[PDB]
Amino acid sequence: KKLMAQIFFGPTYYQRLRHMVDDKIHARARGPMQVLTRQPVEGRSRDGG
Amino acid sequence: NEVFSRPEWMILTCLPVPPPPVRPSISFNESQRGEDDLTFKLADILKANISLETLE
DNA sequence: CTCAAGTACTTTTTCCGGTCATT
RNA sequence: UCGACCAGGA
DNA sequence: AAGTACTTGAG
Ligand SMILES: Nc1ncnc2c1ncn2[C@@H]1O[C@H](COP(=O)(O)CP(=O)(O)OP(=O)(O)O)[C@@H](O)[C@H]1O
Repeated sequence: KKLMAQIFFGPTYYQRLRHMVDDKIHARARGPMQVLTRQPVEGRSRDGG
Repeated sequence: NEVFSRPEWMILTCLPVPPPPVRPSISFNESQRGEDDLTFKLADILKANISLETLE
């Protein structure tokens, strides 16, 4: 069915940026611990909390 | 306080040495020893002490 | 022996890859 | 497996 | 930057 409204439609230069989800997504439920503090480590890189 | 903090205890005579869990040794293989900063300073106090005692 | 000015000290939002030296 | 700089995200 | 917390110094 025709949309009641008419849409502003056309080409537009769009950019792909370097922030892709699967490079951010992280979950840690117990893992590596810091030596000194005995607390979780830092960053997804180190699989921290 | 007569029991917990006498004025005389503000001056140090006997130094308490914290154990390794406080000042951990950073081992970066077998041969690569690596000690903490607090371990170096205590060794330096102990170095400085040994000199003062020998002079006396 | 009062009070103006110089002296020093201690803070400064929250979470979230690379490269260097050296441990 | 240690922490400093730099560059970034909302 | 703006308090504090003192010395330092003039009248
Ligand atoms: N330096 C910072 N510190 C803390 N929070 C920040 C921040 N920068 C951004 N944010 C968070 O992000 C929120 C708004 O920033 P943005 O989302 O990047 C703007 P926007 O909402 O996308 O569009 P707008 O510019 O039309 O408002 C803030 O309310 C805050 O919660």
